[PDB]
Amino acid sequence: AASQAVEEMRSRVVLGEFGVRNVHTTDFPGNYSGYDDAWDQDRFEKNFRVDVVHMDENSLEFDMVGIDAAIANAFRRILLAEVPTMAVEKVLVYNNTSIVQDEILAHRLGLIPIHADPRLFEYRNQGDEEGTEIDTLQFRLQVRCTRNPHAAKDSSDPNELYVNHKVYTRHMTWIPLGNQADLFPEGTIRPVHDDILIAQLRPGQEIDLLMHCVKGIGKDHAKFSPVATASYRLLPDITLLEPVEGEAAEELSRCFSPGVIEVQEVQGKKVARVANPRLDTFSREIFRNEKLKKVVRLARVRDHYIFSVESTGVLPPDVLVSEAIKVLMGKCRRFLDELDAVQ
Amino acid sequence: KTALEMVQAAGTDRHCVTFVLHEEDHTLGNSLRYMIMKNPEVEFCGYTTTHPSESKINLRIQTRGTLPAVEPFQRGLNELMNVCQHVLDKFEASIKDYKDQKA
Amino acid sequence: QPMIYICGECHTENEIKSRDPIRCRECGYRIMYKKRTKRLVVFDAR
Amino acid sequence: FVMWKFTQSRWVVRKEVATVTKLCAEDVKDFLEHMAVVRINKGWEFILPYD
Amino acid sequence: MIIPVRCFTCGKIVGNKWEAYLGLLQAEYTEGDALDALGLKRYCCRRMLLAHVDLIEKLLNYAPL
Ligand SMILES: [Zn+2]
Ligand SMILES: [Zn+2]
Repeated sequence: AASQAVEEMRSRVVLGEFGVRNVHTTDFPGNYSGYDDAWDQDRFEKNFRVDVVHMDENSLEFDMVGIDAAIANAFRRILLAEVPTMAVEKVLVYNNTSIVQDEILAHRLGLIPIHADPRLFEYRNQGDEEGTEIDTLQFRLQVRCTRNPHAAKDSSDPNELYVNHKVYTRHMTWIPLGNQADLFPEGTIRPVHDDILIAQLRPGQEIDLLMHCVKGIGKDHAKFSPVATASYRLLPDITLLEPVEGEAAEELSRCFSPGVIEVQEVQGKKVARVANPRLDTFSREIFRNEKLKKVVRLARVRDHYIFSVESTGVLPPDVLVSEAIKVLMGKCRRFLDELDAVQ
Repeated sequence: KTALEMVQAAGTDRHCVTFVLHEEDHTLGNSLRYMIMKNPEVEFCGYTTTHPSESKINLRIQTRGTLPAVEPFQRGLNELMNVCQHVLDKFEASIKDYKDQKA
Repeated sequence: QPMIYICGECHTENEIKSRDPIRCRECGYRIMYKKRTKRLVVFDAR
Repeated sequence: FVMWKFTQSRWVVRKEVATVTKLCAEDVKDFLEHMAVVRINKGWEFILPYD
Repeated sequence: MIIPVRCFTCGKIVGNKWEAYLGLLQAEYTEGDALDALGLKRYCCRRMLLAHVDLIEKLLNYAPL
C-alpha cells in the first residue's frame, strides 16, 4: 500500500535494472506527515550500535546501525585525509651515485610509512627547517654496493655477484635526537613493512642520505594517509517476493554470490533462501534471467553501514577510528570556541 | 578568523545568516548540515564551496520565525559533538568486548 | 688543486690539470665525466 | 645439466635448476623452452613423447 | 623503471610484494593465483603488479659500475 511504499522509500534503497532509486536521505521533520523525524538524542542512543565482525592486524570490519550517510562519509573522509601521521618530508643527499634519480628517490622515500606514533609528536611550525626534538625524526640510509669477494666463477645471478645491490627499507637506521632514545624503546621507531624495495644498485654506486620526517595530515599529501582503503557500504538485504523452488532456485545460487543464496531440500525439492546477505556484492546478474527478474527485490539498508578499514601498518585501525572521531570532536570544539569568542 | 558571520543584507536581519568557515571541506559541512537540518525551526540550510582552490565553505541558515539563526548553529554543533562522543564510547566498548571475547 | 674526473669505460679517478688532452690511463677512451659534488643538497618528498 | 635432469625424470623444476646451476632466470627459461613446455601443477614436461 | 611503493588508486603498499611476486613467477604459480596469494583482492593492485615492467636491471646493465 501507500504506507509500505513510504517505509520502503524512507528505510530502503532499491537498485533497479537501469538505475538506483530512493538514494536521498529524507528522514527530516516536515518531509513526512505521519512521521515525527525531529532530532531525538534518546532514540539515536537507543537505536545506534556497533558490531565488529572481523579485526586483525592492519584490517578492521565493523557494522554501524543507526548512523546516517552524512556522518558515515564524514568519518570516512576524516580517516582518509584528516588523520595525522609521520612521513618522510626532507631528504639530505650526500653523493648519490645511484641510477635512480634524486627526486624520484626522495619521492619513493616519502611514500614509505613510519611506525612512529603520531600522537607523541607535534606539527612543525612555519619554516624551522632545522627541526627540533619534539616535531621531527631522522633516518640515516647509507648503502655502499660492492662486489662479493667470494663467489662462483659464473655467478649469473646478481645476488651472488654483488652484495647490498637491492637497498631495502630495512637499511634505514633511526637516529635519536635529544631524549628520543629514552622515550622510545629500541625497535619502536622503524619502517613498517621492512621489505620495501627502494632502489637497486651496482658495484661502485653508493646511496647516502638523511631523512627528516614531520607530522602531517593526508589532506596536504597522500603520503600521510594512514589507511590504505577506508570505505563503507550499505548492508544488502535480498528479499524474495515469491517462493522460488526447483532447478531455477539453483540459478539463484549462480546469479548472486555463492555464499548468500542457499538451496535446501525441505520436502525433497530444492528451494532457495537468503543465508548471509552480507557476502553479496550486488553484481546485478539476476537481471539477465528474464523469468527471475520479477521474483527478487535487491535493496540496501539505509541506516546500516559496514565499514572496512585496511591500514598501512602505522597503527591499529581501531585507534585510527578513535583518532578520527577525536579529530571531528576537535573541529566541533574549535568552531564552538570561535562562535563563543564572537559572541 | 575561522568562522565569520554575514547578514543577508545591510539591514542586519538575523533570520538569514551566512557562516563562512575557513580551512574546511565537505566533511564538516555535510555533517553540520545533517545535524542542523533536523531542527524544526530551520526553513533553509545549505552549504556550498566557493572554489576548489581555496579551502573555505559557506553555510546559509534561514529560520522560520524570529530565531537569530546563530542559536541553531550552536545547537547543531553541540548535537554533533554529543553524537561523536556517543559513537566513540560505543566503538570503544565494542572493540573492548570483542578483544575480551576473542581471547 | 687536484681536479678529478671519471672515464667512460674504466671509471677510474683521473687527475688532470688545465689545457690537457682529454684521455685516460690504461685505455684510450675520450669521454670524461665530472664526479658528483660534495655539497649538501636538500630535496622535497613532494 | 638440464638434459641430464630430463633423462633422469620427465618433469623438471625450474627453481631447482636455477638453484643448482646458479644461473639467472632468463637463461634457464631459454634452456627449458628449447626442449620443454609448461604444464600447470606439474612443472616442465619434455615436448616430445617417449619414443 | 622501478616498481612504485604506493598504488596509484588506493595506496596499498605494493613495492614490498614485487620480488616475492617474481618468486611466484619463478615457481609454478600463474599470474592470477599468485596475485590472489599475495593478498591483492581489488583489481587495482593486480593491475599495478601485473602491468609493471622491470626496467631497472636493463638500465643497470648500462650503468657505469
Ligand atoms: Zn679509462
Ligand atoms: Zn591498489
